[PDB]
Amino acid sequence: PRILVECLLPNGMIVTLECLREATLITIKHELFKEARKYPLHQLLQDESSYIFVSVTQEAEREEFFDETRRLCDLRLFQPFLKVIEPVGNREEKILNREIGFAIGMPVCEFDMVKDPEVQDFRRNILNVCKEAVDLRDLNSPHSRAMYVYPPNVESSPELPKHIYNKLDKGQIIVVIWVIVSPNNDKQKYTLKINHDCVPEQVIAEAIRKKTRSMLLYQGKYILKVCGCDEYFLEKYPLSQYKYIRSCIMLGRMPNLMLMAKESLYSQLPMDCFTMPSYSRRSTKSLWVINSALRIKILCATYVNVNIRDIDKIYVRTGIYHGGEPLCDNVNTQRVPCSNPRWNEWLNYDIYIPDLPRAARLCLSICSVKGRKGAKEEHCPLAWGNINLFDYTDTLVSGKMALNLWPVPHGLEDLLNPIGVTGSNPNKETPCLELEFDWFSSVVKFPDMSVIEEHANWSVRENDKEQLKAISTRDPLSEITEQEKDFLWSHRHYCVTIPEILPKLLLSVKWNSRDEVAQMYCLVKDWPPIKPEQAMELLDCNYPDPMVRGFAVRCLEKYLTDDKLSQYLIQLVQVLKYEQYLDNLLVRFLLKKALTNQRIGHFFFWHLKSEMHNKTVSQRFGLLLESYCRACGMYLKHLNRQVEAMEKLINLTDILKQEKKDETQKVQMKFLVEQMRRPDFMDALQGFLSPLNPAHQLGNLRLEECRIMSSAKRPLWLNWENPDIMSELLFQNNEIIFKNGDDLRQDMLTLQIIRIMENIWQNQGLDLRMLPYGCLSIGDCVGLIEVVRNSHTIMQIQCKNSHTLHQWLKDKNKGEIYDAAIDLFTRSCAGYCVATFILGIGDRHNSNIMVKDDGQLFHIDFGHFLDHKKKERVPFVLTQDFLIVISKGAQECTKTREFERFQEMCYKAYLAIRQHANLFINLFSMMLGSGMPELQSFDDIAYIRKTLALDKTEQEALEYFMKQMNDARHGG
Amino acid sequence: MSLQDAEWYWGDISREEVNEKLRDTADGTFLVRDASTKMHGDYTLTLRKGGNNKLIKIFHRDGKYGFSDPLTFSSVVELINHYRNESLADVKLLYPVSNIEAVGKKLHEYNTQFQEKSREYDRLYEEYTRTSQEIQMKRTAIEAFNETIKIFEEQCQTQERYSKEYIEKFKREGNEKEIQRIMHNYDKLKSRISEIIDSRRRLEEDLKKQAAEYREIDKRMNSIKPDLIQLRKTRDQYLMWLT
Repeated sequence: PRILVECLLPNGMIVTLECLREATLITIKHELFKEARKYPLHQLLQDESSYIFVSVTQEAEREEFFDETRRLCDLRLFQPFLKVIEPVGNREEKILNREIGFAIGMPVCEFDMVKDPEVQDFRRNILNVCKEAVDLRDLNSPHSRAMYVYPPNVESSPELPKHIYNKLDKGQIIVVIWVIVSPNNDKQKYTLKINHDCVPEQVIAEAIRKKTRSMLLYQGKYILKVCGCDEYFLEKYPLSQYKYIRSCIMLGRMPNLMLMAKESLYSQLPMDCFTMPSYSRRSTKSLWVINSALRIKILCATYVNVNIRDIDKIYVRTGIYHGGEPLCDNVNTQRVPCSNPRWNEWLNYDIYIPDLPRAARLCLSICSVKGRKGAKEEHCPLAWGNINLFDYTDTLVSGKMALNLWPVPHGLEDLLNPIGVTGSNPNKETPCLELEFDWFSSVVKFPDMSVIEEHANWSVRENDKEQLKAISTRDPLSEITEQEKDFLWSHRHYCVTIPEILPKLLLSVKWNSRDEVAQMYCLVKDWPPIKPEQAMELLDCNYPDPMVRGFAVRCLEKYLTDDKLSQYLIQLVQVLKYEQYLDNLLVRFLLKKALTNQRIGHFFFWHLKSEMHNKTVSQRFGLLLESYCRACGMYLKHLNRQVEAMEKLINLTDILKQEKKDETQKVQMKFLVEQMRRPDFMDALQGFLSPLNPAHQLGNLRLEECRIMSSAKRPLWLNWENPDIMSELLFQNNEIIFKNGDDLRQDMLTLQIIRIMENIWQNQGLDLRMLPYGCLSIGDCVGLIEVVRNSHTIMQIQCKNSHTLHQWLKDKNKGEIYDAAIDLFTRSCAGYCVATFILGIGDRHNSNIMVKDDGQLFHIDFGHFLDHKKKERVPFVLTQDFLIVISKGAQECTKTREFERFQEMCYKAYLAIRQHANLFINLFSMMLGSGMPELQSFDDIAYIRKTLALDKTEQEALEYFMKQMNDARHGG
Repeated sequence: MSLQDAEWYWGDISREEVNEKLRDTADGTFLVRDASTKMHGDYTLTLRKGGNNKLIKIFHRDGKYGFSDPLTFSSVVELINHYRNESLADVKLLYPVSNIEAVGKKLHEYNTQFQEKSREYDRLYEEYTRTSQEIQMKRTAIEAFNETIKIFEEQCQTQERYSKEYIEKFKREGNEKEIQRIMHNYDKLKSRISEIIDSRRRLEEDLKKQAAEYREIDKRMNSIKPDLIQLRKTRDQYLMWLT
C-alpha cells in the first residue's frame, strides 16, 4: 500500500511519492526522478546514478543506502522521508557497517561518537588480533578455511573409557558408509567393521575398497560427513575421538557417514578477506617516589532521589578495594541534610601512596541515615559507583571527575558494591558526584615491571610439607586462618614446588605492602604452569592483579583445548565483566579463539549479544561484537538471518503478550497462523542455521506442527524440516520451543553442570545417563530450548495409582527390552537424584520430570540452582512410582537387590561429585556478577559446600548423604 | 570462668552469620565460635581489623587452649580475657558481640508486614524498570525527531535558496510557475517542518513528565528500602529466639 513518502530532492522541493510497501530502493529512486521530471527546475537535477538516498532510522541515526535492495519494511526508517544527496563514503565499508550494526543491535557510528580514549585505542588495537586470526585462517586454504568453517567436534581424550571400550566388540565399530556418487541419488550403502582407532583416511581407503566390490588396491580427494547435519571429519584423529562416534558407541546406535568429495565442500566455502576499517588510522614520575597518603576531595552531589521528610540525612561511603579486599578502612563524610548534598571534604585513607596495588578500585556510595527505627541508625546505599585508581596506561587518576551513580543491585544490602562495573552510568538523569584527586605537580604512574623486579632481591620440614599438601587440596572457598596465611607466605619458595597452591598463596599476601608484592610478582614470573581447571579460578573477582591474570591466561593458552573451551565459554564470557580495562589478555585469547573456530565464534557472539541489553557492559560487549563482526568472515550473513528470525519471533510474542493476553486458545492460534502466513515471516523464519547448534540447518516451517502451548507461560512450538538429503538418518524434524518471559541463564548453568557431572561419571567408570539438552538465552527473558523426542511428563504418563509408570514402561518395552529399560531407568534416576540433591534444585512435581520410551529419565525446567529460598533440602524424594520401576514392580521396593544397587550407584555418584567439587565451586564463583538472583552473595555458593559437605572427610559426607536418602523416600 | 555463658561464644555451625554480624561494625569487634572443622575443640576466632574479618585458630592440646604452640592458657575465657587486656602483637580485643503470646503475636505481625513490604518493593522495582524502558525509548525518539528536524531544515534552506533566485520575476522563465505550484510546495514544506518541530517539543514535554515520574518512583523505592532491611533484621532476631 502507498505510504506517501516525502522525498527530498537536491533542489529542496518536497515530493509526494506513492509506492508499494514491498518495493526495492532503486525502483523508488527511478520513480522519484520520473516524478521530479514533472516537478519544476528539473534541468538542475543531475543523473540518476550519481545521487543516493538518505533516511533516518527508528534507532535515532541516519544511514545512506549505498547499495540496498531491501524493502521499505526492511529499511525500518523512522519517518516516511527520503533525502537525495551525492554519496561520499565507500560502498563496501558502509554496507559492512550496516550489517555489523544489525548484528549487534546498535549502529557502529555510536561507537565513533564515544570520545573516551580507551575505547578508540581498543578499537584500533584489537584489529591486530583480528588481522592475525584472519591471516592464520588463510595459511593453507582451502583446508584452513575448511577447518575454520567446519571444525572437528572431537573430545580431548583419545584413549577410550573402559566401559564404552567393553561396549564395543573387540573394539570394532560397524559404520554404514553412504555414497551418493551417481548420476542420480540412489544411496549406495557399504557396511564397514573397523577398529575405533582408525584415522579418517583409513576409513576412506577401506570404504573405497568396499565400493570397488573387490579391493581396487580417491587418494586425498575424499572426506567424510555426518549424515543429517553439517559435521565433517577432516582432522587426523581416531575415528572414536569424534563426538558422533563416541555417542553412537555409548548409545548403541549405528553410525552413518557420507563419503563426499573435497571439491564440493571447497566450493561450498567462499573466501574470507579482512579489510582495515576507517578507524584504523587515527614529566612522568614513578608511583613509588610519591610520599603521601591517599586523599580524595568529595565536592558535591548534584541530586539524590531520597525524601527530605522520610530520610533525615545522607552521607558518602568510600573505600580502597583490591578485588574484594578493602586495602584500608572505610571513610565517611559528615552527615548533611538531603536538601544540600554539599560536602567539599578531603577524605583521607590509611593507605600510603606507593602501597597502592595496580588493581586498586576506590569504590563509593551515597547512603542514607535513619535513626527513627533505633539508636543504631540504619544505613542503606542510595546509589553506588566504582573508580579505578589507575588508567589503562598505568597512570594514577588526577584532577576533577564526575561520576554518575548506578542504582543498588537488587538484594544487595552492603553499602558498597565492589563487584560492580568501574565507570560512570551512561544515563545522565542519574545522581552524579563530583570528586577531585590529589595533584603531585606531575603525572604519576605505576612503576614498570623491571622496577618491581629490581625492588625484590632487596625488599626480601616433613610437617611443613604435610601442612602445605593439606592446604593445597583444600576448597577455594575454604576459610583460611591467619596462621595458615603466615605459614603460606613464609614457605613460598617451597610452595613453588606445589603449583596447586597459587590460588591459596595469593590470598596469603597482603596487597597493601610494596615489598611483598614484588616478591609475589617474581614468584608468578617463575611459577610452573598449572592445569586449566585450576588456573581458571585466577580469573575471578578475587584475583585482579595483572600478573595473576596474565599467568592464568597464558596457562589457558598452553593447555586449554577447544573441547573444554566450548564448555567453559559461558564462564569466560561472564568473567570478561570482572576485567578492569577494555584491552586485556583474556579478551584477546577469547577473540583469537572465536576467530579460528566458528563453533566458538557462534556461541561467543550469542552470549555477548544476549548480554547487550545490560547497560553496565553494553559498551564493552558492543565493542567486542563489532570487532568480531569485522573479522568473523562469511558467517555474519547467516548470523543476521538468525537475528532476523529471532526478532520476528520476539515481535510475534510481543503481540501475544499484550494484544493476545485476554483472548482464548483457539483465537490466539488462528491469529498466530495468520501472522505465520505473511510472506515476510516465511522468508525470515526459514533457511538459516540454528542458534542452538550451527551444524543443524532449519528448513521450511511446518505450520500444522507449529502451535502455541496451553501452559501458563504460553511459549511457541516451531518445527523445521531438515534441509539435508539424509533427513532420515539423523532426524526428520527439528523442533524448538521459543520462550518470551522466562530467564534462561540459570537453566543454562544447571544443564552445563549436569553435562560435567555426566562427563565425570562416565570417565570414572559409571554409566549414569544424563540429558544435557541444548538451551540458549539471546536477550532478556528470551530463549530457545530443544525438544526431546518421544518424551512425556510423569503427569502425562500416569494419566495415560503407584504402578502406572511401570505399567507404561512395560507396555512400551515388553520382551527383552524390559531389563535394559529398567537398567537405564535406574541409572538415569540415580544420576538425577544425586544432581538435584547436590545443586538443590527446586520443587519437582510430575510436570518437571519426563521419561523417554527407551527408559531414560530427565528433568526439563529449572530456576533454583542453589535453593533461592532462605537456605539439607532434598527436593527430589524418590516417589513410590520411582521405587516400583527400580525394583521391577516388586511391592517390597526397599527390600530388593535392585534397590541396593540403586543406592550404591547413588553413593558412588555422590563421591564422584565430591572429589571434583572444586570445579563446581569455580564455575559457580564465575557467575556472581551475572545478575542472576540465585548466584550472588557467597552465602548462596556455600549451599554447594553444605550439600557436598566439603569441610568434613568423605566418611562423614557418606553418612550425611545416606541419612538424606533414608529420610527422603521414607518407604515411598 | 566457665564457657557457654560468655558473650563472644555463640554456638553452632551457622558460619556466615558471623560475616553479617561483623560487617559494618567498629574495629576490634570480635567473635568466638566452634565450627567448620570438627565437632568440638576447633574454636575459631573472627577479629575485625582493617575492615577484614581475620581468622585465628585456637589450638587445643592436653586440656589447654592457645593460638600457637606452646599452649599456656586453661580455658577459652582465660585466653579471651588475656588478649582483651593485652594486644595481639595487632589490635587488642575491644567489642564483644552479645509473655510467650505477646512475642509470638509480635513475630507473626512482623512476618506479615515484612511480606507486605517485600511485595510493595517488588511492585516498585517493576514500575521502576518499566519507567526506565519508557524513558530510554522516549529519549531515542527525541533524538530521531532532532535528526529529522535537522534534515528537513537544510532541505527547506536549499528550497527557498534555489527558488528565491532561479524564480524571481517575469524576466525569468517563471512567469507564473511560482504562484502556480512552487509557493504551495514551500507552504507544505514549512507546514511539515512546523508539524515535526511541534511533535519534537511535545515529546520532550512528555519525556520531562516521565522523568519526573521516574524521580518519584526512585524516591519512594529508596525511602521504603531501609525500612525493609530494618524489618527483616528485627524479624530475624525475633526468630533467632524461636521460643
